[PDB]
Amino acid sequence: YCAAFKAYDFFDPYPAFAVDSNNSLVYSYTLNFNDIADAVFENFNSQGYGWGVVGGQRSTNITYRDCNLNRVDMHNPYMGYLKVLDTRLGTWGINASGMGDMYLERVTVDLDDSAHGGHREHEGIINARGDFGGFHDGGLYIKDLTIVGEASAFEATSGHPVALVSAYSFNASLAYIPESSPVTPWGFKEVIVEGLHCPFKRTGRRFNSIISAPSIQFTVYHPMRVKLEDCNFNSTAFEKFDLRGWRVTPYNPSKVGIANTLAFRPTNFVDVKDCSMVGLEFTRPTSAYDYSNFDVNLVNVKNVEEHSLSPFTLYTNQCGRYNLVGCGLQQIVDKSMTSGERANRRSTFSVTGGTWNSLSGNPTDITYGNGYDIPVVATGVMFVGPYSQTEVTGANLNVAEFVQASGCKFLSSGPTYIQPLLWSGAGGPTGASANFNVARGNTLGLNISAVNGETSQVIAATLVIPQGFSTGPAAGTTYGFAVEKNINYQLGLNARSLKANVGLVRCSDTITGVYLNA
Amino acid sequence: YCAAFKAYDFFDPYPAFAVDSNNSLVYSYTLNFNDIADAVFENFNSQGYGWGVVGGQRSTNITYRDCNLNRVDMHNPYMGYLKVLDTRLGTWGINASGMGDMYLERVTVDLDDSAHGGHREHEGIINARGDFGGFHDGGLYIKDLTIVGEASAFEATSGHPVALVSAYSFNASLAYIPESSPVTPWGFKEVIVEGLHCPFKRTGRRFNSIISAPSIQFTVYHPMRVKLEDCNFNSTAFEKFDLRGWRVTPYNPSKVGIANTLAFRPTNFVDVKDCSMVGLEFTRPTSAYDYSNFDVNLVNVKNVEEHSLSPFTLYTNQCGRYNLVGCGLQQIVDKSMTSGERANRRSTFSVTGGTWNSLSGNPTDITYGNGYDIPVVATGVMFVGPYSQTEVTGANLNVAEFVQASGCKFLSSGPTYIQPLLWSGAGGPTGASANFNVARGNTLGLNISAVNGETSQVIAATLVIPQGFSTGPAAGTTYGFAVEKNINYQLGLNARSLKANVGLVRCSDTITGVYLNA
Repeated sequence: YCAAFKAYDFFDPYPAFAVDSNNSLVYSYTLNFNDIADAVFENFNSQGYGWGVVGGQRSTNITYRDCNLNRVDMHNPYMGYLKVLDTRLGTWGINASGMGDMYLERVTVDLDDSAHGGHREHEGIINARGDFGGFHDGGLYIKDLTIVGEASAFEATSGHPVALVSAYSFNASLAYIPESSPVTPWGFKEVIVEGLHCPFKRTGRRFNSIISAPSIQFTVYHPMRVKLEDCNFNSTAFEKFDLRGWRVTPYNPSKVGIANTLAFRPTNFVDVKDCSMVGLEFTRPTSAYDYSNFDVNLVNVKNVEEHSLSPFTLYTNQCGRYNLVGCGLQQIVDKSMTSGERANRRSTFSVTGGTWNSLSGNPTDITYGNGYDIPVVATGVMFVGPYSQTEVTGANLNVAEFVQASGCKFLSSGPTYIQPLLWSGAGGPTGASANFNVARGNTLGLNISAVNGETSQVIAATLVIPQGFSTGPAAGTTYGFAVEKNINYQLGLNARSLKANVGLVRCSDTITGVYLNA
Repeated sequence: YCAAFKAYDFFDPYPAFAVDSNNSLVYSYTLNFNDIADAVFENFNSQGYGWGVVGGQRSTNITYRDCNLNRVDMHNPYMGYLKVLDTRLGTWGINASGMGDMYLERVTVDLDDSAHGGHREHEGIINARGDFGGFHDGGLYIKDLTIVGEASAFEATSGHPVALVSAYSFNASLAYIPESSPVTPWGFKEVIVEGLHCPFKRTGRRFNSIISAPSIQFTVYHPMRVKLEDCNFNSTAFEKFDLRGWRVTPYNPSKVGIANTLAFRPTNFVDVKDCSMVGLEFTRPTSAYDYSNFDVNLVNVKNVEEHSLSPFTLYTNQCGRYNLVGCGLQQIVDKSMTSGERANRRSTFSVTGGTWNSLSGNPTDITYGNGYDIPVVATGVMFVGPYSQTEVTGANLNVAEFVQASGCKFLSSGPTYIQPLLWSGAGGPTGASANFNVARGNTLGLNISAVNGETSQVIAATLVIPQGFSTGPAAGTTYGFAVEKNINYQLGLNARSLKANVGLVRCSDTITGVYLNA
C-alpha cells in the first residue's frame, strides 16, 4: 500500500539460492511488493544464479530504469503500463500477466542457466503467468533487444531452445478465465519487435518458436498482430511460427470450415520487414482447432550473414495469403518440416521484384491438389537456377507449370540470358505427342522451320495460353515473306483448372521447339 | 532569467479551478517562467480539472521527464528543442508555438473533460498558439503515443471529436506573420508519428482530422511532409485529411492552374504504412486556395480489428498521385463524403499486389470526365466480389472499363476462379450490336463456335485492345484444324481517350461470348 515513491541503488552481490530436501529450487525474493502505484526503481543490483529476485502483485505504473536484475516478475496482473528501460536481465527474463501495455527499450538478456539443471518454469523469454491462465490483455512493444548466451542446460532436458514469447496455462482446471469474466483471453494482443541483435553466432535456430503455446490446455488466443522489423537472428536454421496450442480465434466463433483463403475474412496478421533469417515456417493447428486465416507480408527478407547463404525458403502449412516484395527468395514449399503435413486448403502467393535464386533445385514444391487452384504470380523477377535453352530440364518444366510470369528474366550461369525450353521434336501437320503442364496466362514461343517449293525461312511465333473461358485449344496464324504463305499452328489443351495440359503439337509447317516467352 | 537548473518532486493534489462572475474558466498556473535556458523538470504532479498548470515564454532547451501534468504550454515560441518524455498528460495536451523541434516519447493523454462545460481553447491535442498566428517553424516527432478517454463534452457542444494536430489563428488582424519577417509561416514543418495506441474501442472516428485548420484566417501553410506508421485508430468510421483553411503552398507562388498532376511539381507528401483504419479521405480546399499537388504512398493498409471488417476504402477529390502496395483495398471513390464534391482535376492511381475485395459492390466509383483520362493500373491483384462467368453483372463491366489489369485473378464465392463475362450473343458475319467500354491495354478472350460443311470445332481466341495510336478497330486471325479454314474476327471501337467503346461484334463464324482475359 505505497504510492508516489522512488527507490535507488540497492546492491546485492549475488541472489539467494534456496533449495528443499530434494535439492530443487524454491522461491526467494530480494524485492516483493503488493498494491503499489507510481513507482520508480533505479540502479538496482541483484544478478546471478537462483530464483527470481522480484515479485510483484496488483500494481500500477511500474518503471524500471538502469537496473541489473535476473528477473522482472508479476504474479497478479498489473494495470496501466510496465516499463523496462536500459536494463540488463538474467536468464528468467520477464514473467508478467497484465491488463496493460509493456514497453522495452535497450534491454540485454543473458540466457546462461548452467547452475540450474533443468527447472525452466516458463519456456520463453517474455512470458505470461502459467498459474493465472497465461493471459495478457494488452500489447507488447520492444525496441533494441539484445540476446546473449544459449541456455544449454534447458535444451538438454527439453530438446529445443527457449522461445521468444510464450503464453499458456499449466492446468486448465486450476488456472483459466471463466466464460462470464469480462477479461478477453488474449495471449498477447499485439507483439511489435523493432531491432533484435544477436552478436554471437548460433548453430541451429535462435528460438524454438516466436510465439509458443507448448501445452495442451488451449486457454488463450494467438496474438492478433505480430510485426518484426530489423531483426537479425544470426542463425543457421529456419525460424518458425508454431500455431498448435492456441484457442480458437474469436474472429471465427461459429467454426466455419474454410475451403479457399479468399472466401473468408483474415483472422491473424504477420509482417516481416528488413529482417534476416535463413527461412520461415508456418505450422497449422491440429483438427478441432484449425479455423484460422492468416495474412502475411514479407518485405526485403534475405540472409545477410556470410555463413548461411543469401536466399531464404518459405515453408507453409496454414491457409492464408502471402505477399513478397523485393525479397531474396529461394523456394516455396507447401509443407511443414516440423510435422510433415502437406497442407489441406487453398492459399495465394504473390511475388513482386527481387531475385528468385533456387540454386540447384526447382523454384517451387507444391503438391496439394497437384498444384491446381494455387495462383502463384510473379512480376519483374530475375530467376537464377538450373535453366537451359537447349535441354529440357526439371527446373524449366517446374517454373512453367506453377508460376505465371510477366516481364521476367532467366540466367543459369553465363553472362547473358536464356529462354527455357519446354519441348523439342517435329510438330508436323498430323500432330506430335507432347505431355507437359503450363500455367494459363503464360506466353509461349515456337521456332518454326517453314519450307516452300524451293525456298525456306525461319519463323518466330508467339502464342498466349487462354485463361480457361472456353474448352478450345490454343492456335494462331502468321505470315512469312520469301515463302509467300501462311503458317498455322495449334496446341491441344486439356482442362487442369488453373493450369492446362499440352497433349498435341500441330502445325502446317514443322515446329522444332516450344519456349517459355516470359 | 534562470539557466542550468533542475526541479524535482513537486506534488499538487489537484490544480486550481478558477472562474469569473459568469462561471467560466480563467487562467491559473502552478509553474510559470520567462527567459530560461537548459532547464529540466522531473516528477511534477499536478493533474485534474482546471486551467493548464504550465505557462512559459521565450525559452531554450526545455525538458520534461516522468511528469504528471494536465498541460504543457509555451506562449512565446521556444528555440532549440522541447522534449516531453515518459509523461502523462491531461485533456489540454500540448500548446506551443515554436522556432525549433518538438519530441514526444511514451506519452499518455487522457481526454476526459466532464467538469468543463465544453470549452476548448484549441481543437486538437498538439497545437500551435492561436493567439500568435498558429505557426511552428520546425518539425514534430512523436513516438509511442497513447490515447484514452473521449472528450465527450466538447464533442456534444461542437458535434465532432478533437483533432490530432492543429495549427491556426484566432484572428488574422491581431495575430499573423508580416511579409517582411524572416519567419516562414509553416503550420508544422514536418509531422512524423510512429506508434499510436487506442486501447478502448470508439464508435465513430477517433479524430476529426489528422492535421486541422478549422478557421477561415489562412495564416500558415499546410505541413510539407506527413508520415504515419503503426497507428491503430480502433474506430468504426474512416479518418480524413482535411485540407481546408490553409495558406497557399510556397511551391506554387504564382498560382498556376494544374490540369493533370503530372505537368506540375508535387507540393505536399503523405506516407501511411502499416496503419489500421476503416478508410481514408482527402478533401480539397475551396477555390482561391486549391493549388496543391499531393504525393501519397500507402503500404500495407487494412483494418485488423474484429468489429469493422478488413478491407478499407479510399476517398479523394484532391489532385495528386496515389500509390498502393500490398493493401487490403475495398473501393476507390473519387469523391469526398464530408463535402459531397466530386473532382475537378486528373489524378493517377497505381495498385501493386494485395487483395481487392469489393464485398457486394463495384471495385471503383469514378465519375469525373466519365472516368476517361484516369489511368487506374493494377498488377498482380486478387479480385473478390460479385463476379460471374455465366451471367453479365455490374462488377464485370466496372472492372473491365475502369481497371487495366495484368496477371490478376477473380473469385466470387467458390473454391475456384472465374473469368468475368462481358457480352453474350451471336456474332455472325453481318455483326451483332454491343455496347460496353473496355480500357485500352486489356486482353479480351472470345468463345467462337466454328462450323464447316459437316464438321464443327470450338475455338478459343485472344485479342488485345490497341492503345490508341490509330483509329482502326481491333481485329485478328486464327486457324482451326478439323475444319480446315481460318477464322477472322473484329471488334468495332469508338475512341474515348484512354478507353474504347465496343459497338459491333463481327466474325466469319459465330461468337457466343466475350470474356475479360486477365
